[PDB]
Amino acid sequence: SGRLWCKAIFAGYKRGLRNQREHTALLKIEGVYARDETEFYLGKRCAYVYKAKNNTVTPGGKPNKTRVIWGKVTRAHGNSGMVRAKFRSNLPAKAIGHRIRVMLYPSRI
Amino acid sequence: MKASGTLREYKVVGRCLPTPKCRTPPLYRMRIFAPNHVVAKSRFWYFVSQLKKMKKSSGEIVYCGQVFEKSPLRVKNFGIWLRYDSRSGTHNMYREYRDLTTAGAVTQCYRDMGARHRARAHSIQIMKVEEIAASKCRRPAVKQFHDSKIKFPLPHRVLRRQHKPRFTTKRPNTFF
Amino acid sequence: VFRRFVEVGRVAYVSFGPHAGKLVAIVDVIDQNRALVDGPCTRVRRQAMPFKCMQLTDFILKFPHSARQKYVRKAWEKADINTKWAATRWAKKIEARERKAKMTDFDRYKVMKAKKMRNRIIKNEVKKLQRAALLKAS
Amino acid sequence: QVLVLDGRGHLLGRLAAIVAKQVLLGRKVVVVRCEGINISGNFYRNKLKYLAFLRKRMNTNPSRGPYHFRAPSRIFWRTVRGMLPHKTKRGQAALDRLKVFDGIPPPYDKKKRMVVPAALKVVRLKPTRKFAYLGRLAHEVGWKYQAVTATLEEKRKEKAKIHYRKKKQLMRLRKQAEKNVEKKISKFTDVLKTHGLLV
Amino acid sequence: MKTILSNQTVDIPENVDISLKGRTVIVKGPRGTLRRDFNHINVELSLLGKKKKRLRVDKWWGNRKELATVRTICSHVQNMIKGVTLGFRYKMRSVYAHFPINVVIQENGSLVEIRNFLGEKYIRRVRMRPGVACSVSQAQKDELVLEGNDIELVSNSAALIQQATTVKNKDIRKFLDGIYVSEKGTVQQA
RNA sequence: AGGUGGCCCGGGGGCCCCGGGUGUUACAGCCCCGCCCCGGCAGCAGCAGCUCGCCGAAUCCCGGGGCCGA
RNA sequence: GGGACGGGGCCACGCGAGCGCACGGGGUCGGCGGCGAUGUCGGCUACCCACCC
RNA sequence: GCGGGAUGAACCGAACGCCGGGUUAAGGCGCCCGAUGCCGACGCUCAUCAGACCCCAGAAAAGGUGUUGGUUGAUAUAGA
RNA sequence: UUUGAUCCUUCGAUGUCGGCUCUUCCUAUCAUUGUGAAGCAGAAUUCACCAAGCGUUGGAUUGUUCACCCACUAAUAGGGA
RNA sequence: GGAUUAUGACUGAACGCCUCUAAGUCAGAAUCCCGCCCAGGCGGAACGAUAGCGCCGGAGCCUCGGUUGGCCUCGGAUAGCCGGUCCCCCGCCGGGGUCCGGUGCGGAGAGCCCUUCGUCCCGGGAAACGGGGCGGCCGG
Ligand SMILES: [Mg+2]
Ligand SMILES: [Mg+2]
Ligand SMILES: [Mg+2]
Ligand SMILES: [Mg+2]
Ligand SMILES: [Mg+2]
Ligand SMILES: [Mg+2]
Ligand SMILES: [Mg+2]
Ligand SMILES: [Mg+2]
Ligand SMILES: [Mg+2]
Ligand SMILES: [Mg+2]
Repeated sequence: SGRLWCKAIFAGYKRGLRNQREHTALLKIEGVYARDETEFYLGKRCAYVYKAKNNTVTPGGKPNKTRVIWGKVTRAHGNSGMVRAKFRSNLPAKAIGHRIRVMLYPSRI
Repeated sequence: MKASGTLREYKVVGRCLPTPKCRTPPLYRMRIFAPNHVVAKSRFWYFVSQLKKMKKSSGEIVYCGQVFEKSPLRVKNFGIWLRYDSRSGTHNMYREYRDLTTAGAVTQCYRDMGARHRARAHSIQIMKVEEIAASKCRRPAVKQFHDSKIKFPLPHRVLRRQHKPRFTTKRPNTFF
Repeated sequence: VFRRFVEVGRVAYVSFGPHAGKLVAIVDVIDQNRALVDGPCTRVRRQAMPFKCMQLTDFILKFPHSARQKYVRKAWEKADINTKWAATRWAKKIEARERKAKMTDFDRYKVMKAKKMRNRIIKNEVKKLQRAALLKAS
Repeated sequence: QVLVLDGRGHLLGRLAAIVAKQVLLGRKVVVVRCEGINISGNFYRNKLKYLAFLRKRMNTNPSRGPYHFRAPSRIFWRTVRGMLPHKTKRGQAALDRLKVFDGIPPPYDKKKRMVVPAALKVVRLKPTRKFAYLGRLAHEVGWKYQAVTATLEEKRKEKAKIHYRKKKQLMRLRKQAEKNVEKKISKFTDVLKTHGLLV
Repeated sequence: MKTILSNQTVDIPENVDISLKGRTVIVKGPRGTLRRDFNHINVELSLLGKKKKRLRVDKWWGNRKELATVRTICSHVQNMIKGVTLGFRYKMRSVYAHFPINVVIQENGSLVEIRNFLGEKYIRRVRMRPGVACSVSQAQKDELVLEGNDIELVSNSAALIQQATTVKNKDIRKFLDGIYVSEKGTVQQA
């Protein structure tokens, strides 16, 4: 009856300086501040939840108005705690700064 | 030379090769400071090809080996005779330090000549490094650590880990 | 003002680095910012260690400024530092952050189940010691 | 969910280097009392560094010229606008999260304010150097409102001395009922010490 | 280089009891109290001894730019003790060749009008610093005596009536006028 | 002698330190040399998880993350 | 020659017959679960609009 | 043509079928702007015009008791 | 702000000397403001520093920019776009 | 009117003497900056008058989206601070001194308060001045 996910703020695609590759999107995780901690968050199923106008189906429920885009966490990035993520379909530019979820459940403990 | 890392300490003995002219040649030897066992060789043919008519194509490095320190647990007062060129005219110097090993008192010598003279790594000829008892030191940055009852506090401890508590609430303390 | 001094024969406490949280002494001062440091009982080898990774307490022990490894062990286990360090009010709140980091989730549940009744009692005493100072005042 | 910040003792570039990242990462920040900020270097050099910016007006119609703001708020907002892409809709939709005040308004006085340690003069400056205030600077360069700010920053210090006295007055009562009771909470502490809470 | 230690001490005579709270000193005695705060200099003031019979000041780990601050506080303290026990008296003459210099004190020692200087009708409404009590001398033709305790309030106000009266547009090898300073002294004598 | 048992001259406290001088292990200690099987023992580029290196026919085993199956 | 009870390693010691595991000449399941008729499941492309570069 | 030098026909890296994964070069890592949110290491330097990276967008002879090192002889318990 | 040297851009056209009128700008300052040195006694005059806010004229002859001369004045300083 | 340049001075070391300077302090101008003076921003405020219209608690319908526990407060020093005693001098309880405890901050934001599976029986503890719903005032 509480939150069973962890907060994660989307930050930017994997870009150079005068290109960009949108198939690998960065994340920051509140609580982790080094590359030595981020060995807990490898292979964890991350997600993204938005909402729209029309009504869509929902597995185990009446058709709501909300939608999702699932994904996966592949590898680390930087020496600070940033981490990459590979979504199935590439993300919009509307969400720079908004909230995505990461789960925990493909655990390794 | 690229004074990278800490300077290890090699001892090199070398010679020219035998001819029908002379039966056996005499053998020479120096003391070369180098990061590895290759640029000690390329430094050896410069300090030999600056004193005697011997080139690399007419010699062989007989032995090039590391020399450990006889006592790396004592504290020693070194003294170095330098010879460095400059933007206009070369000079000699004599400068002392205070360290354990000659390897660290020359890592220190190259780093202080970089700081105070902008003498580059390819302009420095180390001719002589001798440790000294405490009486014949002349410079005041060593003779001041000559006291049995030395005593000083640590006055102003500036803190680190500036960004782990990055958004705290309380002001720090720098008195300890 | 100053009270804690760097002096030949003072026990410091290495804060960070490879040797995390060990008492160690000071044998000698090389330069402005470097020394010669040894602790034989807390599993340390005689080496060279800077001053930016040690915070220092009010224990001294008397020995010469280049003394070898025995006279320290005599002055150390003479004054018995390995009990007075553990008897200070300074290294009990280290193992307190260790017990706090090593807390099982059941042993977190027995704290949520111990504060919640514990501070509804203090609040039911402060409610009577506000107006145990208000019956006299009014 | 909303940050607050003080402005005493913090630098100008170091604070705006934390804040222009934390805004773009979705976090509403309010920085209050931006006249206690101090600047590196001595005074008269930062005043000639600023009057050489006040001399730069667009020549043919200065009303289109560089709008020289004079308050210490719209100076701190100036030197954040430089650290942001203020031509695009991810800059203009970030500056409406930041909110800067001169002095300290009543909506943000009865709240605990956070203090950045990485941008303080006593940390990031050698103590044998010179620093210069910003308030006395703006007064020297055309700000008319120190005779109001100094007394409205006097009436709240007088209100918070009172709030600290009644904070001490409830704390002593707490440590005396915590001295009377502990006969009957003797068992709810031998379970806390072995988990590390009262050492 | 970095010198590790430098100190200096001051003996205090027993008509004066001194203390310090933090870094600002206070010295009281026969003529009043004086306080001077040294909060910009960053040294260590220690006061050794029962009965407080002398003072000592240190500075650890300082270069040439701040070994200067060992003695120039001992001087502003010996001056702090002198300005409480003895007290200062600056005597200053009044040179004139042809016109009469008129000197008149307003406000019971706290203001000086000056008339008839080089024939200028322009009176000079010179104000002192709070702390200094001027006077016309006695047993001398033309002389002022300024009295007080703090030397910083004495000497600047003394130099004010030395710079108030200058010479415009002419020689100062020939036109030698003004109220010049003769002797620096104390009120009473040991 | 990077000046300690003592000894001896000087100023502070309710014997102790901090002061300057004298001289050989002093009621502290270091260093250099001879001999006692390169004196004896553990151990060994050290699990006192960092005093200083180069290596693998003189080197092999487990476990974790990602992408792809034509 | 043993030294008068000695432990580990040697691809030494012109039709043999049947069975099985396999780090073996480029992936298979001889494994599963919830959603579906007037409100919902699919359609990259082609139409309008927003955003990152 | 491409990544870097803010920008640029020639400089420095490198030479191209359409695409997934990894690693690097010249370069770079307070923010714009991907990367040090290292307990980085040793020192010099305060400017009322500091200063900051090949080709490159500017500057000198001479001066200074401003400072940090150095060099040669002549006064040191020879009270200098 | 002079003249030279070169020839990169425009010859399917950038309207080419002087003056009248009209805003702004620089300082290498003629005068005025505040201050130093003189072989500066006063009066006059020469020398330098911070400094460009404010001023720097009326007329005869020449197509003139340039020159030359008569008066007044605090001063009749020099130039770019 | 304020802050100051140029330059002129004070105390005072480095260099046991000196010295306007290195730390600190004073006077100072046709310049700079503000007022007086002219316009009043995709900037606000107070007060009025309010035509089938507003002040006040029901099932329903279209659209616009981001959120998934809160922290209800001293000021300041950094070669120094925090708390009890205000035993005692002073201000209408406040600060000042003496003294007692902490001081890599435990009266710690490395932190503290709230904690959500539901209900029915039976007891042990802790509440009893308790829990919840309405008439008397201010903080401003
Ligand atoms: Mg005259
Ligand atoms: Mg460029
Ligand atoms: Mg090349
Ligand atoms: Mg860049
Ligand atoms: Mg054309
Ligand atoms: Mg045309
Ligand atoms: Mg000029
Ligand atoms: Mg004024
Ligand atoms: Mg003034
Ligand atoms: Mg939701």
